[PDB]
Amino acid sequence: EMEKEFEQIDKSGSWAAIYQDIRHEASDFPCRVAKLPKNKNRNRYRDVSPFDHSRIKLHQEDNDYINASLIKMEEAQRSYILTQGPLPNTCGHFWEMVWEQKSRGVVMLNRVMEKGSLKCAQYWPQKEEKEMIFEDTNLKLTLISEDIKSYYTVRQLELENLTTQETREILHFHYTTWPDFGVPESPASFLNFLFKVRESGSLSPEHGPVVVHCSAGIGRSGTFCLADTCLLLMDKRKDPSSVDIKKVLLEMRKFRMGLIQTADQLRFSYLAVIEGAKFIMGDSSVQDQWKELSHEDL
Ligand code: VO4
Repeated sequence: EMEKEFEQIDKSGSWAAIYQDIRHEASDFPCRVAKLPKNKNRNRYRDVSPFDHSRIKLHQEDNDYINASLIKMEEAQRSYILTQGPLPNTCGHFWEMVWEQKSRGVVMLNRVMEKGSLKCAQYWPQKEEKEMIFEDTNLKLTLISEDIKSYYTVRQLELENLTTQETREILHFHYTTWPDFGVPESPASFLNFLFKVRESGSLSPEHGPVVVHCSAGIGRSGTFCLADTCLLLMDKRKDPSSVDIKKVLLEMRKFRMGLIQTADQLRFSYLAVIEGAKFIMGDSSVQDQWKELSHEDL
């Protein structure tokens, strides 16, 4: 079980060592395209790139590069696109990717400003009456409605392909209290947010892969994706003990480097999966406990 293992690691204080072992074992694949000179201004961080084999290619002839990876969890049968926070020059690419990949959901785990520094472009409209138009990729984006909670906000956006004039609803889930290189305030508030995304249909197989990002797209994004997949695996078999959290993380790291950035984030993942297992194993009421414990109201 995760619990037994969690307490063994906890009792000896081996999280840093456990986490370092994962770093050491992680896949190392080429990122030749991300490192091309022409793509320099398309990367937010020098040391965070998508592998060539799993990168999302934009469907344009000019330059198909974007810092984004497709994480295809074969056994869990769920896919995620993890990407960096868009730069001022890549917002059009970001939405082009959303359109071409047929995504319904965008999960954002960072704030535009964190620790006094700018971490992400303002890539979506904050006012209904001020829609955005990305001239390079011929897309229009409109804020349709906003539901503001205490530590997250849900937005309904309308994305229009100006070329074909067809439109789509995009759901934007914005977690506003998850510090960079940090952990959520609680398993409860994190799980409450995760289940809000799930309940929107954004994670369903009839849609393209959900887009998950923070600033770099590996730490908080990794943490979010890891928990979700572990709970999905457990759900499929109704067998908590069949899930090897570290193996899953390692499987995810075949598709994008550096997923989960700290030992504490790893520790949190265990917590979130362990708490979430109560819901998966038949205690439907625990979801309401999370909502309360999370204090989303206000
Ligand atoms: O902006 V993230 O450092 O949690 O990859």
